[PDB]
Amino acid sequence: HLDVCAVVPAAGFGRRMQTECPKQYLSIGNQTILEHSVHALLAHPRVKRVVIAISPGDSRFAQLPLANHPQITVVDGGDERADSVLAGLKAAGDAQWVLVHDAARPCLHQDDLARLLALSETSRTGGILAAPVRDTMKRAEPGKNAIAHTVDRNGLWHALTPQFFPRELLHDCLTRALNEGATITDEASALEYCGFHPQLVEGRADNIKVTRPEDLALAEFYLTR
Amino acid sequence: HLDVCAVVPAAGFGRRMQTECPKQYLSIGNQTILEHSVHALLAHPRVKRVVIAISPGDSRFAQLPLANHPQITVVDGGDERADSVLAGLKAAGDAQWVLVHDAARPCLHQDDLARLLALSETSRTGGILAAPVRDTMKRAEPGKNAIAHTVDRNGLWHALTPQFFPRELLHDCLTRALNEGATITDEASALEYCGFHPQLVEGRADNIKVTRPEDLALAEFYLTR
Ligand SMILES: Nc1ccn([C@@H]2O[C@H](COP(=O)(O)OP(=O)(O)OP(=O)(O)O)[C@@H](O)[C@H]2O)c(=O)n1
Ligand SMILES: Nc1ccn([C@@H]2O[C@H](COP(=O)(O)OP(=O)(O)OP(=O)(O)O)[C@@H](O)[C@H]2O)c(=O)n1
Ligand SMILES: [Ca+2]
Ligand SMILES: [Ca+2]
Ligand SMILES: [Mg+2]
Ligand SMILES: [Mg+2]
Repeated sequence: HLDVCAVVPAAGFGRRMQTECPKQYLSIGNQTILEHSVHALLAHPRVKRVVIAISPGDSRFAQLPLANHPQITVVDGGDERADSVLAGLKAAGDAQWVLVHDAARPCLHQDDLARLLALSETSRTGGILAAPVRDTMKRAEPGKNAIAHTVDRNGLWHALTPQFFPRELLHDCLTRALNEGATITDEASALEYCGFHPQLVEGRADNIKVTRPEDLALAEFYLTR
Repeated sequence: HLDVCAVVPAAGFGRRMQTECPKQYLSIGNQTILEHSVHALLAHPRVKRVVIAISPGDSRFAQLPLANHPQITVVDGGDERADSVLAGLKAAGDAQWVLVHDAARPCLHQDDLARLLALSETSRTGGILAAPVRDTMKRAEPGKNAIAHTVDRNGLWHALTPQFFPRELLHDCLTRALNEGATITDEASALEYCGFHPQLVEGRADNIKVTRPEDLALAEFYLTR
């Protein structure tokens, strides 16, 4: 019952990084962002497998140690993140629960990961790591850079990953959301579309996603310095 | 017309920092957070004066170089931030426009500051530095840590400081908001309460507010390393 399979969508190109090299293959130390991410998942004993979805043609993955790891399986991802997650879910085996984690979030801590996994003993829907909103938030007027009003930040959260859900429920919700042309952001949004309400497990705010050039040095700082 | 007076509320105790020393008096390099903040404002030629509101009894301010600076005036702040800003606005002289900046945001860049000041030539309401929301945001169900739904991040912004407004309009709006018992967060929220819609001037996301222990090292990283 405690066996978990992780799915890491890593089929993007990181166009917002300026590098011709996909960001997940940029390094911090001498390990790639993808490796930092994958190894944080493999550190928890319950993670028995990790399925990494890569772009077809991606010739870099094969040159990493992950390519020959007994607990790692690679599959081709798709056009959008949701497509890549589905492809990963297809190779997840018989795992009852799945952990979906962005290849671009290398700063994941073990304590957050462990608290997220505890959801399988107390939830039938699952949940996500999330950080509470700290800044005062403003909603802009439609099409203009003028403030319409302040958005109550009480009960407002930044969605992070991993996101942990029963495997087949996630597969079904992503499948339905996509087929009905729903607007999908993260895995939780697919459950949301189908009427579910995933749990919010508070996590560290330094669990950042490397998206822009400056993020590389910040991620490096968070890992240590 | 181009003369600006800045007001820096610095009368808080930074209880969330764990230090008995008020956070604005913690140092980065050999300059206090308050000094980094104040000096960033004084770097722009239009800032002719800075009024710093401190807690009564605050015995630290007097020991800093700012205490004898010809362009700096100190006043006693109040119970809440809005009270301290009002006290500062009272000593702002005849300045037509005022810049309100948190003592705890030492990472302000000159380019953002200059773009914010340009509002006086194109607005009668003023505006604030703000950073666009990047993460997918979730709204929690009332009183529970379960996701109600995803909040559209399009047109959603993190409010930062400085916040720049015509002096007397700001004074009047803060005065009314407080008298009517409105919920005030930043200076823009006071204008909002009175029917105004301040401008959003996009600024750097590394313009952070030192609030928790870990923020000190992050602020130090952003300044340089
Ligand atoms: N078709 C896609 C698109 C994205 N991803 C993965 O989704 C995670 C994070 O999404 P994001 O950073 O938003 O996408 P990128 O394509 O990596 O970056 P950009 O949007 O700047 O091109 C990344 O690990 C990325 O590789 C994926 O597997 N398949
Ligand atoms: N009565 C108050 C409360 C706050 N501030 C100032 O408001 C700015 C930022 O607000 P915040 O960080 O939220 O308040 P602090 O009191 O400094 O910290 P804490 O809430 O953890 O006690 C700080 O520069 C702080 O000194 C102030 O001048 N007067
Ligand atoms: Ca392991
Ligand atoms: Ca000057
Ligand atoms: Mg993308
Ligand atoms: Mg406070």
